Amino acid sequence: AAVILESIFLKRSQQKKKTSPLNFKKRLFLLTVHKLSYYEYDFERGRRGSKKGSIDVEKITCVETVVPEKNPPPERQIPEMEQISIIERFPYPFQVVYDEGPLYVFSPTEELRKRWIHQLKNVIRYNSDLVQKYHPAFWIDGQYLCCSQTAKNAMGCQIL
Ligand SMILES: *[C@H]1C(=O)Nc2ccc(Br)cc21
Ligand SMILES: [Mg+2]
Ligand SMILES: [Zn+2]
Repeated sequence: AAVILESIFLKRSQQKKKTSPLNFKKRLFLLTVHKLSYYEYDFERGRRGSKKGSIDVEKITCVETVVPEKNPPPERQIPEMEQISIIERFPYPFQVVYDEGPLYVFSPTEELRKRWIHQLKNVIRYNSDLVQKYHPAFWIDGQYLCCSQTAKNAMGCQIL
């Protein structure tokens, strides 16, 4: 359908097991009123490559910022040459909460994260399962850092 937003983000992959070590992938994200989709970006030709996956907008319960990592690697650190840094540095995380727990996405800028959150909140406005609570920190190594709850589906420890 009609593309609301199109961006290059760093995403934290869903793992085989919660113990398994984290993997981050650079992908192009597409937002429509029906889907949040992601692709392997074709840099050379300047196009979206292969679709890797999608989340139905109706399945989204929450969209918020996430408290940043205590000590991120350079790829997720605050930058400097604008065209370059907007595709190399991804310091601003946000979460897309759905059926299969939270999806963690890293924006190159604060402004782009704000645009994505603003638009994602609007496309989810008429959803049923919209939660009023959320986890401000990341689920990492079998637990959320903000409340120590050990279930990805656990109810939010903070009111939004
Ligand atoms: C990233 C991943 O590992 N799995 C998944 C599913 C849907 C989206 Br939009 C993104 C990701
Ligand atoms: Mg560089
Ligand atoms: Zn929490």
